[PDB]
Amino acid sequence: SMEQVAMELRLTELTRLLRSVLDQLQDKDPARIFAQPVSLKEVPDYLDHIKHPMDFATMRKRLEAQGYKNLHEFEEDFDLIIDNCMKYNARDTVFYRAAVRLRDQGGVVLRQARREVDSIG
Repeated sequence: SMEQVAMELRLTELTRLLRSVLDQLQDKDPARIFAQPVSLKEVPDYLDHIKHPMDFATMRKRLEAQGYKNLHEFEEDFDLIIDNCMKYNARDTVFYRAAVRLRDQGGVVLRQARREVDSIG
C-alpha cells in the first residue's frame, strides 16, 4: 500500500538521522573503547556480570538493517554501552572514565536529536 511505503520512507529518514547521531556519539570516543564487543575470549566471565552487552559496531549493524523504530530504542542501546562499562569497571579506570565522558558529551547530541525527531516528525 501507499501507507506502508510512507511509513517505510519515515523509517528510512529516521535511520538517516540516527546514522548521523551515531557518528557524532562515536566521535566522542576517540580511544575506540566502545567500538567493538567486549571479547569473551579476553574477558571470559563477562556475561556473568553483564547480561545485555552492547557496543557501537553492534548498534551500527542494527541501524543498517533499519532496526531502530524510534529514538528511544537507539538511546536504550547507547545507555547500555555506558551503563555496562560503569558496572564492570571500577571508578579509577580509564574505561569507566571514558564512559563518563561519553555520557556527558553524548547528552548534548541526544538533546538536539530529540528535538529534530519531534520537529521533523
